[PDB]
Amino acid sequence: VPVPTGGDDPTKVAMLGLTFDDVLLLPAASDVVPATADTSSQLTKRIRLRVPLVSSAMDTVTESRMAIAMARAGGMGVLHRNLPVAEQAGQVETVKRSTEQFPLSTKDSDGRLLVGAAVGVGDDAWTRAMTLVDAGVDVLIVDTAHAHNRGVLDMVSRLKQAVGERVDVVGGNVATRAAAAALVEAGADAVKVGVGPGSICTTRVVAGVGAPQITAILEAVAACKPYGVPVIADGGLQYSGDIAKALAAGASTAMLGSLLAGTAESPGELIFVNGKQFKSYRGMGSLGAMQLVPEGIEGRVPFRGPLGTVIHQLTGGLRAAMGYTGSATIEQLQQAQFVQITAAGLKESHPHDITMTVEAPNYYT
Amino acid sequence: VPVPTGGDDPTKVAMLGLTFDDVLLLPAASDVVPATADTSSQLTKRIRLRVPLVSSAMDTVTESRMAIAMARAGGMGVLHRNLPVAEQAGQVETVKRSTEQFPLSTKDSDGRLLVGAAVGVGDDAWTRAMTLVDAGVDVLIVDTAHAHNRGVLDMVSRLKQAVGERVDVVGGNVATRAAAAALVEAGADAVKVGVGPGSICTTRVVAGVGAPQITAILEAVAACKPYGVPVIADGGLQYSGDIAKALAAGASTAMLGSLLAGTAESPGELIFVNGKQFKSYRGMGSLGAMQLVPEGIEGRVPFRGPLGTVIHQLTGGLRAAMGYTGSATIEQLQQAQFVQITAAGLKESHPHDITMTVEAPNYYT
Amino acid sequence: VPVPTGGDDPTKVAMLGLTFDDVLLLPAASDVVPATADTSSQLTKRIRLRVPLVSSAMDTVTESRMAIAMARAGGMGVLHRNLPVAEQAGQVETVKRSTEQFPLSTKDSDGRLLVGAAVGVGDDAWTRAMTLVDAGVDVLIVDTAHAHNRGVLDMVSRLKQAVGERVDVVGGNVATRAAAAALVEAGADAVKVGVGPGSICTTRVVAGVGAPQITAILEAVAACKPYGVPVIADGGLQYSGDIAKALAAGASTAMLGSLLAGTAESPGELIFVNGKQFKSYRGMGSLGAMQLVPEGIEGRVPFRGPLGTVIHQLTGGLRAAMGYTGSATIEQLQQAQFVQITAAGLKESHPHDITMTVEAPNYYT
Amino acid sequence: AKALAAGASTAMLGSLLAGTAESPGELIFVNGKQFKSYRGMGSLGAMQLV
Ligand SMILES: O=c1[nH]cnc2c1ncn2[C@@H]1O[C@H](COP(=O)(O)O)[C@@H](O)[C@H]1O
Ligand SMILES: O=c1[nH]cnc2c1ncn2[C@@H]1O[C@H](COP(=O)(O)O)[C@@H](O)[C@H]1O
Ligand SMILES: O=c1[nH]cnc2c1ncn2[C@@H]1O[C@H](COP(=O)(O)O)[C@@H](O)[C@H]1O
Ligand SMILES: O=c1[nH]cnc2c1ncn2[C@@H]1O[C@H](COP(=O)(O)O)[C@@H](O)[C@H]1O
Ligand SMILES: [K+]
Ligand SMILES: [K+]
Repeated sequence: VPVPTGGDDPTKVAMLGLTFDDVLLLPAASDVVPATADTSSQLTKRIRLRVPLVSSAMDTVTESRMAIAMARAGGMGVLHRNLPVAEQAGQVETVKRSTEQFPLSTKDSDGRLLVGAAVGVGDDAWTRAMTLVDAGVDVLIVDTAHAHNRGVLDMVSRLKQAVGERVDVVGGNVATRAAAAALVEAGADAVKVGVGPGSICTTRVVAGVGAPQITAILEAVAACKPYGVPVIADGGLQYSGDIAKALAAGASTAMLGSLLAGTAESPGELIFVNGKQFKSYRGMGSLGAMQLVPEGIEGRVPFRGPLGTVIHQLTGGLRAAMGYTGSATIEQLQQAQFVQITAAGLKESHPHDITMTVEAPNYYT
Repeated sequence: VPVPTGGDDPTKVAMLGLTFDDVLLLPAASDVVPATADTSSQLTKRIRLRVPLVSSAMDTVTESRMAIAMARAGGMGVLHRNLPVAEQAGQVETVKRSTEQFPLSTKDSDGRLLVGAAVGVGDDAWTRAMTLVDAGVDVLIVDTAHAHNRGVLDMVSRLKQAVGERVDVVGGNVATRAAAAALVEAGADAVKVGVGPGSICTTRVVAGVGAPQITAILEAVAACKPYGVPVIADGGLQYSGDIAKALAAGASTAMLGSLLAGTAESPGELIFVNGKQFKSYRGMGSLGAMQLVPEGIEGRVPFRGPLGTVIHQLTGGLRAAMGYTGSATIEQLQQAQFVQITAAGLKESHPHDITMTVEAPNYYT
Repeated sequence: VPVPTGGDDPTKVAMLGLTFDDVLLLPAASDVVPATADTSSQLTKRIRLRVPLVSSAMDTVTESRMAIAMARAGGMGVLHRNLPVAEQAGQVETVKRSTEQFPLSTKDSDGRLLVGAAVGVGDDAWTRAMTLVDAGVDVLIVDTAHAHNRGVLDMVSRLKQAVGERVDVVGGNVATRAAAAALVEAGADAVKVGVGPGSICTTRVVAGVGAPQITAILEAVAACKPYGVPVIADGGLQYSGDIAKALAAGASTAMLGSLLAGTAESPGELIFVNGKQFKSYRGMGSLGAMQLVPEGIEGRVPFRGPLGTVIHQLTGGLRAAMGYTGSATIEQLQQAQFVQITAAGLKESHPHDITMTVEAPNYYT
Repeated sequence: AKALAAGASTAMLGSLLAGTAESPGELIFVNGKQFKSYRGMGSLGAMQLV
């Protein structure tokens, strides 16, 4: 009679959550060469990228240099809002103002690099949004930790009613089906997914609130796909296989954090420790970033070098996944099968019982 | 109505995958003494080996010396293809040219040692295949990472059409029932199973594509057994118990990698570090081997000595398993029962809370 | 249509196995003080012990001194058979020949201590059994690794017909319901359960054959309880909680290995290393003991002191469990219920986030 | 050369010749390198007592 996990209510424990490490992609009938796979994906309803990657709107990840590098690499960049409005407008103008070196670069009709800007909620946020629209940004990301709030939905509706025909609107982070449906009703052009899985996040420990990324993406897609609203998986990605898994679950774009923190094109200066090169990386809710219960931490990540090499490694991993699953395009990769694995399967997936003597470019010891 | 793991599609997560560490063999009513067990099994539809083990077609594992030693021990070796065609034909001839020391040695109708050769897919691959068939090879392995490709199936069909009655053709690695069925339709005499579980493989991390080995073997056997096509489990084997589990899942032969890399007959030079002996071991998709998005790593494995001792230890483990399950032959072992175990059972299986003071021959720290 | 774990046969993976670390005992309505709990249980159909613990028939655990100490403490000992027949008969006589100090001591009708002896399978085993019976042993354990063999059943039946009215017969190790039923029908007076879980056993690694101990005990009890044949859980016990769980699963007696190997009454010289004390402990299938594929290891265990202290600690833990479950007797403990835990619950069970400064007498680091 | 210059007519060699192939003793292997045993006539082993 009672639920096997306790109590009398079968809906107290709603579901079982899968993360990236819980699943693998099943090989299928393939006629696709990895080098001929088209990796174009809809970032929003009206924007298409050549490489479905986006830089995180974090103070140690994305600024004008990183935004330019990402737009040239074929993706896009979202500028962080941990700075005054005038400076952010200057960054937007700098990005918009900047031949054959980058065939995959993302540009508008006026031939200038695309860029995105992150805004909060409030009348101050309204002023910032209007200033950034005047500065000519292409997409505004309403950035909130919990986007199922009434205020966030009202802000999204206001922005769409005001500057809808000019810029695109991307909703704050969600983790359920109802939240995604509410964001789509409000009129958001894209839905960003993830609450907890950030590499520097401590929401699941401090507050005990979170959701595994694969299940959250599946639910959000089940809510957004009938209306054609793209999904951006945000946070939790460590390898290119994770990107492939996120895209195969239904997410149209992936937003990268610590994978782009150690690049040269990122803000922040180099740090030397025992002859090794590291760079700082902190969450936007960290104790320093707030300058109060922090919801993030501070740390250092190894230096990685030029952004082009990292983006090419990630794209190569995605192309290999597409070749394995027989996916000509991302839209076909979004219908690939999944297989769940156990902890033993997890340690079988990684290299095992071998003393790695030299690092691979796409896999770090 | 919604799937407990998210979404509305019940087939999005196809199945739960079991690896070697997830299962154990159930003891059964036995009348078999381990010393009198018959370990012979079919490699292809026409070749039967006295010991159901095959060396991997890797440049650090199998060459003429290892192939000759494996053929003498009762198994077989497969020469790799990371070298020019003329040299590979020379290795084939060297093996074929080379009485009571090895009663279990595998020989053809002329009394010459059996040996196999690995080829790719393409026109140069076809030239290599014709050269090797002229050189006198016994089995040709169409060795590809993803064998459900239309080109690989066409290559297998061409090889069977041309030289089908002289040599046998073994298909590339598959991981699903559909791929094994496609290979069987294409005319393959044996199906090789496994995508990901290699000790040096990084496909499941770089691309996020893979499948646990026990489930893959079960599915491929379900596809192949009604048509009498043998199955060769490739990758992931670390102990003799793993070999017994693979053969119990339905596989007719096991292909060994890192277990044969530390032997004397394997190519490579001995390495001394801090009083200990190792040998290099690299995957055929590693950056060192491809000369880029590599799909392998490089490392070192401890030195284990002569091949015959290792083969005897593995065969003793297999005979112990056959005696435990009451299996007179491998075909009777292929119907043994499995019990699924958890991580706590996983640590209980290995020795626990004991300070091992001397290494056993078949269990290494 | 297909099985979720692979293939078309739902009985290929027969069941899910639970070990000691996967379950906990559920508290129930209790009117039992831990001091008034009756810990007596049946060893065989005609022999009742005051303490349901038995020493292992190993050459590093039980000899005359250990057998005498165990019989004095309220349990029993089983003399190993890795020595000539005359020496074993001498050990039996030494135990028999050997007052308020030990009021719980187990004695036969004549007032002499009880002892058990281990015999193999064969004609030499028959001669050894006859010599031991002449020497006056009370219980013969047909000690085999796999007791579902036809020879083991024949030996048990022959011994039961020969000296069944003078001694009791205990069957070798089983792990399935069918094996226990076969042993019971063969006429065994007690059934010993366990294949793999020994702390020095490598069968699950070498042969890949085994069964988790809780599930094996449950199956064997389901086979044996209707006929009133007791069950002895052998191997895998590390704490008094494990003893309580084993008895609650249906086992009537527990056989202890490494928990008694480091005591003062165990054979062997005390070994000093780094200012601390250890004693040798090796499996009967280890290469050192066999003097050929080994299925055991050698090692050292920390010195623990007199046997009486260890037995008192174990009995205190068992009495605490009996008080928690409200079990006046062991037969009432054999009906307590279990709760299945996960890995997180497993690490919650042990002490966590605390630096232990002094070792508790019953909980060891 | 220095010893002969000081006035010595002949030099007697010890460890300079111990490792040669013509010296008695079994060749020993350590870390893949080759070494040979050398001990003094007053060593504890050679005596077989300060
Ligand atoms: O301080 C923080 N707390 C919680 N989430 C954060 C914080 N800073 C950034 N995030 C989010 O977590 C993601 C981390 O990305 P990752 O490093 O790729 O996992 C970012 O892209 C943001 O969406
Ligand atoms: O670089 C590589 N990537 C992926 N698979 C590989 C690579 N090199 C070899 N393999 C396969 O993986 C297997 C590994 O076997 P193992 O060393 O026994 O785990 C080999 O026998 C090959 O079939
Ligand atoms: O070499 C061996 N291999 C396998 N089982 C063994 C061996 N020696 C003893 N055993 C059994 O395994 C048990 C181990 O007890 P434990 O150390 O308390 O787990 C012994 O009591 C025997 O029943
Ligand atoms: O045990 C010993 N103690 C002291 N001198 C020794 C001993 N054995 C040999 N010698 C002398 O020391 C010399 C060592 O030569 P060297 O190896 O060139 O230094 C020998 O040639 C002997 O003359
Ligand atoms: K792997
Ligand atoms: K064990």
